[PDB]
Amino acid sequence: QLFRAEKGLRLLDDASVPVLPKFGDDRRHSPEIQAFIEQM
Amino acid sequence: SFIVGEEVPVITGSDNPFQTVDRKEVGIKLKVVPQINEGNSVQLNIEQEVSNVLGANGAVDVRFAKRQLNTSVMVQDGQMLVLGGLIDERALESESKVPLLGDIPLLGQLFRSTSSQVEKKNLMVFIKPTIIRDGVTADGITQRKYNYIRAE
Amino acid sequence: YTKLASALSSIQGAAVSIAMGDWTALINAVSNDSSSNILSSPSITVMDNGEASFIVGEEVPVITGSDNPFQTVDRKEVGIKLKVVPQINEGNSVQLNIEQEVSNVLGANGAVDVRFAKRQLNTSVMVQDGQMLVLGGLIDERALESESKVPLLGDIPLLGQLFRSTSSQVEKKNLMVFIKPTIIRDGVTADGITQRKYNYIRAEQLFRAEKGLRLLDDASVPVLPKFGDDRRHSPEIQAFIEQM
Amino acid sequence: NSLVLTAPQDIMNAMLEVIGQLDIRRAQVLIEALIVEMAEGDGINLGVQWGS
Amino acid sequence: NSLVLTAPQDIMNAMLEVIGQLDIRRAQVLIEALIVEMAEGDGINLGVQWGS
Amino acid sequence: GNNRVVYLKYAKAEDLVEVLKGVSEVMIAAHADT
Amino acid sequence: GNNRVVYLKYAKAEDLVEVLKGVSEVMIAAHADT
Repeated sequence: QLFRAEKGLRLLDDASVPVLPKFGDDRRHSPEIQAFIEQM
Repeated sequence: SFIVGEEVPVITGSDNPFQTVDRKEVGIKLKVVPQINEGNSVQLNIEQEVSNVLGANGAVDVRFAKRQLNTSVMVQDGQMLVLGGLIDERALESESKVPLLGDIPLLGQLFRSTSSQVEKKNLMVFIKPTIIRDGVTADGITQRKYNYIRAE
Repeated sequence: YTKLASALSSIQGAAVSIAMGDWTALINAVSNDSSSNILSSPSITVMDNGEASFIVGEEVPVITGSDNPFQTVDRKEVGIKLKVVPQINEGNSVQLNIEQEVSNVLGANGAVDVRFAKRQLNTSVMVQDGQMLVLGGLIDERALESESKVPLLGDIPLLGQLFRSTSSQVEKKNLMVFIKPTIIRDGVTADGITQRKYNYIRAEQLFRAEKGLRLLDDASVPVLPKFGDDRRHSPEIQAFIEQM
Repeated sequence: NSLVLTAPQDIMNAMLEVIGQLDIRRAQVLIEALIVEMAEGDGINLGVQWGS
Repeated sequence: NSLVLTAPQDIMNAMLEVIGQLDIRRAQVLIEALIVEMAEGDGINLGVQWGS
Repeated sequence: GNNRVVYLKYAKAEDLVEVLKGVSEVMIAAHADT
Repeated sequence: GNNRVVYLKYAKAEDLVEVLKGVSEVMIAAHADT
């Protein structure tokens, strides 16, 4: 999945590719939502 | 038992001389049996469902979109517990091109056809009990809901 | 134009005709590429020694003994399905009886009725309190080659491509299923898990409310209240009730 | 909604105690469910075709 | 949700001990499944035909 | 101690009732919820 | 030692119950899960 995310979507965002979290880490927000919640 | 929805006939053994039609329920449905301990905890047996009617695309009869949770849990007096949910992600890519002409650094777009798709879905269900033991608590809850509706 | 329309209906890629005097050369060439990536995560909360069922999907009628005087129709379930019975030992291990399924509807190509694409795992395992175990999976690889040529003319070092037809195909598939239990014994653990999931959903909703509706009010987006706060009126109704 | 009981004194007293213990008020529960659904989707198509 | 029990003292005490041992709280389990699917495909076709 | 209640870790009580009926012969009962 | 529990390596207990019923005649039971 990480290799597929390196060569992202042809005509879309490269961060929309589903990638599993690190082993035993659980889900995290996308960078845009993370920045939005950090600003708030 | 709680239902807000529709009653729909379906075929169970289908002009026609005898169709064997049965009427089913779709909508928002909640069946619950509570059991309060001697203190401040409630054990719940729950059947929860959200379902609607979709037209048949190649089936003999209409289809139902269905989301159902059947379980039994323990919750505190006025706290919330998560019953279940679903996280779905999907990415699709497709390309058709002329073998050698479609890789030219600039003029190759004239010999290509590309499609990309991304879909995300998030579903979650929560439940919350509240114990009413006296008339004042019930009066407070009823007054809250009544005043909300009346203010609208 | 009927025959020409039928001839060009199935063509994908380049099919180019060159006339050179009572002789036509048709060149066909195409390259295809496809990728797919799917992640799914169903979850359910149960009590010890209790059964739990989870379905997100569809209810489809099928023929079981098919105008028609009597069809003998039965309605079946397709979708993402999870049936689980847990058993906690006295400590920190859970024995699980699991039926897991992902299934959808495919149209019949030569069958009497519709078909179901189906992936199902039925088993029983032991997992630790908060660890992950692999239940099953599939690795599939496939390569296909095909060639048709004129016997001796198709082996000329350079001019032989004019007397050949070649097809090649490669397909790869990877499927995997994992499961993970978590024991809730007190109210604080359940509160933490519920708060995590609730705050995730609410953060997504608040972000969507920042970039409101394209041509409507930005406050009409549904946003969950704060954890343990219950419903409140919209600002217009709040101002109206404050004035009154 | 009445019970008619006939029995000697001791059985009568025991039965009355049992009835008094089982004839009590039950509490009530208000149960609220919350269903949240969110969906997002994005797609792009781009191509060039040549014909004669 | 009540039990009505009638018995002599010794059987009564034994039954009360058994009830007290069986009337306890059960823990809960949150169960999460994870389904991963990946597919890839590639093909090429090339040919020349002659006609008259 | 004429009566005991045993909490099982790995087995199922309904399974063990049939096995222990012969050995006991004495009453054996299973509570499935616990 | 009036009771024993024997863990089988290669055979199936349900199979051996029928065979040993005659030889024992005494109670023989099989636990399939273990």
